[PDB]
Amino acid sequence: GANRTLIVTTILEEPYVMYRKSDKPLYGNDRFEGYCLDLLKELSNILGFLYDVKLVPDGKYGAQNDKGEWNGMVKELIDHRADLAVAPLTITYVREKVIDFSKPFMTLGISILYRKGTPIDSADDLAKQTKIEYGAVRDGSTMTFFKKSKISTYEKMWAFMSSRQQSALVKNSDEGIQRVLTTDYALLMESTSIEYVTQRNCNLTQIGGLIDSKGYGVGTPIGSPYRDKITIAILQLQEEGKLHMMKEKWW
Amino acid sequence: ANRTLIVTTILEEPYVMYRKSDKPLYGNDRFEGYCLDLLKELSNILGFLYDVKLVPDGKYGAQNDKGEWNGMVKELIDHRADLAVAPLTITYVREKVIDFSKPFMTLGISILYRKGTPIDSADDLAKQTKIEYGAVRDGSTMTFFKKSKISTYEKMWAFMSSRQQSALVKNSDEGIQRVLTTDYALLMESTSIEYVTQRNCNLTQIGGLIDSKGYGVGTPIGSPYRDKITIAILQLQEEGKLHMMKEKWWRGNGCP
Ligand SMILES: N[C@@H](CCC(=O)O)C(=O)O
Ligand SMILES: N[C@@H](CCC(=O)O)C(=O)O
Repeated sequence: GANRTLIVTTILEEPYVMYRKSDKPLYGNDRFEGYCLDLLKELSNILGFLYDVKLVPDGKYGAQNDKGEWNGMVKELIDHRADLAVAPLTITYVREKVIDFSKPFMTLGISILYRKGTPIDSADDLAKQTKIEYGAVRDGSTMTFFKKSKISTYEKMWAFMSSRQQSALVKNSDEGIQRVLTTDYALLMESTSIEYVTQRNCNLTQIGGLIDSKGYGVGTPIGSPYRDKITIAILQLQEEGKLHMMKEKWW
Repeated sequence: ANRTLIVTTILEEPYVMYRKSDKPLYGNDRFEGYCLDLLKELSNILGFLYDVKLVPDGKYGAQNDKGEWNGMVKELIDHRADLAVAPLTITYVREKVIDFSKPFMTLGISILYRKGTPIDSADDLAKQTKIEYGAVRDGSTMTFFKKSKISTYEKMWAFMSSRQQSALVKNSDEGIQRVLTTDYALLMESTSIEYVTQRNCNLTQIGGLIDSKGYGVGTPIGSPYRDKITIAILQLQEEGKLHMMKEKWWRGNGCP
């Protein structure tokens, strides 16, 4: 019979996945544009699948509690409510306990999103002072990096972000960018995103360099044939310069 | 007193370069660049003096048919240097034989070529004939192509290695000159491409990155400075000092 349509879990994040503006209503995948949708169209054609894009209901990437229970897109994959997660989702060893990733299609690191023309030049500068609040998206890999760090400065930063985490952690990056613009708040954010945001907001900058180095990959349930298949299709797109043309379009 | 460490390195802009002077210079004062600043910062943290020695064959390091290494990799294996502080790519094949610190910079292989052509990818170079292409002989880019099992890259390796490897170049400066003066594209690491295209505005990076790797400080297996260098790199990172060094040596006016 015809191929079962894949369910693709994703999350709203500029410029990876965004709502298309329209006079008329938009249904299905047509609700959506961005780097990840173009990626998905390419993967969809090289491998030949139809797909349904579903936004993760809780709107989170995925972190685990102390009982080993996950949420976000990670959970959607574990529980087979999705075949693939195609989003700016960080490949990490922790998540590899429970899901698979394709090889990476983009590389990145954690850095700071803050405002231009300040004394603040680094992580040490942020941790040491008081007036500027800082944190990360709740239940994403940046928050998890700090929560697990044994590095003395980052441990202090997690204590602060964790010492009332209701003021410091943000539900999403967009919520995150507002505090930046509005309050004295510095947002711990992935460099790919920081790049995009500052080309589009001229009061905003990256601060310091990368504090780590990671990749985004396509997520699958553990053992899925689509993992190796998507690794192969991503290599093809690298060969074709097609991922590069994708990045130039959206950034 | 503490033995002065021997540091193997290689000329490569802007990591390690001869400082300009009207007199000839000696010892460490000969050199400047990102890697010399990194070394100043490492030596303070760990408490050593160092002696900078350019790798005698001017190669980074690759293994021949007989399993024999050359380059800075060989200097380390043979214990002719304590440390390699250079833009030295951390690879699985080198990790079989020397150790590395955590990376201090990340990069990926890409393509340096002239601005204004239709070439936009490795596929486009690999399919055609008119434009010659290759990499620095006995460096990790050459090795990546040499060992690739990916069809496009195997073809590219067959080509750049044909006619007695005439498409390869001895060093990056020779490759950049080759790009500038003939119809030639250089397979080069992105950090280096970024430096070069700001200073040669008729050149550009083609396609994106075709792999993802790091530079790290190389030491012999077992070295009792390896983990201490990693701890220092970590400190430099949190303090923002790596980023400040990168700005010092890369940043300037974008192309008109
Ligand atoms: N890419 C991150 C989301 C954003 C962040 O945590 O900074 C993840 O997969 O969790
Ligand atoms: N960084 C490379 C040299 C440059 C190149 O191979 O493109 C190495 O460690 O061999």
